[PDB]
Amino acid sequence: EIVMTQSPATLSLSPGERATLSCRASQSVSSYLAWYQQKPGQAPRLLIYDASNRATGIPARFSGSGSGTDFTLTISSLEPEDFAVYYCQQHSLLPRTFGGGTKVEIKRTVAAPSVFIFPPSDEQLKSGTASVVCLLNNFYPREAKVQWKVDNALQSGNSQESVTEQDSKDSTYSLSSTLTLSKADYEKHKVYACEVTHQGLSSPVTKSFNRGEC
Amino acid sequence: EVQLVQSGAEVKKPGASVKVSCKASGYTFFKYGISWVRQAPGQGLEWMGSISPYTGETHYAQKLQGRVTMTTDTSTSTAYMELRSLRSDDTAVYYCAREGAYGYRSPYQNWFDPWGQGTLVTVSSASTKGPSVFPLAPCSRSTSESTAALGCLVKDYFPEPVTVSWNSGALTSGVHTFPAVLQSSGLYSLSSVVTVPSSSLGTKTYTCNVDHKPSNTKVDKRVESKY
Amino acid sequence: CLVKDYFPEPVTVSWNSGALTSGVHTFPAVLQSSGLYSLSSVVTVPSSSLGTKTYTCNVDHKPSNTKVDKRVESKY
Repeated sequence: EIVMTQSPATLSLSPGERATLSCRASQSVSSYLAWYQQKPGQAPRLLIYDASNRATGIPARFSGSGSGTDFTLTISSLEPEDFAVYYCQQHSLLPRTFGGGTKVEIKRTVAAPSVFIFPPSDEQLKSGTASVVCLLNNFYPREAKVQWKVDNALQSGNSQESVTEQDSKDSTYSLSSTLTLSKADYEKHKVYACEVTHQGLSSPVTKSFNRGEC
Repeated sequence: EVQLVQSGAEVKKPGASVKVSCKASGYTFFKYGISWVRQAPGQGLEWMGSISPYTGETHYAQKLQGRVTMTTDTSTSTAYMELRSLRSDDTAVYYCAREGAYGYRSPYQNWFDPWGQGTLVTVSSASTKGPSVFPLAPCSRSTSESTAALGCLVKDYFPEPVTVSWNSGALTSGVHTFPAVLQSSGLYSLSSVVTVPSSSLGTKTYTCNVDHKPSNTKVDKRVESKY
Repeated sequence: CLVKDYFPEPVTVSWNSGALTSGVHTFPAVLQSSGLYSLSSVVTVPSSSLGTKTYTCNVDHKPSNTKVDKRVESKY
């Protein structure tokens, strides 16, 4: 059970020069591990098969080194179709541990989320529930906060968030914490504010409404 | 080519196995030891077992020894892997692939290149239900904002997925499909697709066409203002 | 309009400087037991094909020399 530690946790790079990646082993694998291309929603694909040697139709730019504890994966000529979660994985020891995950993002600039809270529908009040949805939209990076305020009461646990993938077009993100409440706790209050703290935001943006306003 | 046809995406509540046909193709069998690897979504991968094709040497991994059974079907080169006493930890895309046999006559591989395409297995006790969409698609005139967004609330469906399109896929700009964040309440995952229209679009209705085919349910929506 | 909390008598209320005379029904100064500030109201009945028209009760309480003009619209 040799722990494989990938030294870049994630990476963001606007498409360009060498974007070399790293994975370390807990023991001496000695050039007996492989590199992988798990694309989002896809089957993984072999990049490097034994610490180098550029497996079977890999284009021009995906060398790597190692031998035998801390291994490298050189993304030299970035080619932005290659934005995928990458994986070192030892093989010549059982059981066969994978790496951690090497989500390669894009580094445009830090942008502000266009924050949009949404009341639950009256159809949801016909369902006897209430889910307040606070948008974040068209921003960078994912490093955000949502602090729900229920007549200005800092609440969580009733709220499930939702992270879009990074867009191919504008490299942005979109969040939605979903403050799912009962209808009874919904009727107890009106001021439903959503304190959103993001780096592109200068302030913790509190997007609010009143129960029955919109 | 050197390919694997996996079959097929299936869920069980806690119950019996999801024995997957891992149909090999293009390459000869009994020379190429086929593995299995699970990966929960948003998680790392977990190799979980690998038979030798002939003279089946099991090599089951840790924490399930036990619950897993793997078999070979070298008449037509499919392979199989079951599970016993299934459990909510088994919400994972199961990949079969090939280590290569570590016999004597088998050629050298270490790198898993037949790759199988994956198999959706979530172990799940929820019942098959259409979504309960609780939208807001207002006429971008809530209080004062120009590019006021809108989005539906795709709630309480099972299994995956819903298929949502704005106005039969007319409005593609601003589309940001939120993934199926899964309820701890009833294992009915939650999604939403939103768009950002402008305030000079107030005489336009926007219908998220939420179509959840595993329950064969189709949902069309709109919301307007409040006088 | 809701002519509330004045003293002494009276208020003088006119719709749009006395333009809207139809439907005018001046409610008398029903006197509060709270602060002896009597309560009145003047109402009118317009039609729904008058929505692009504001209506100003011109509430003018001369013994306090106060003049009040009002309107209210919808809620989106």
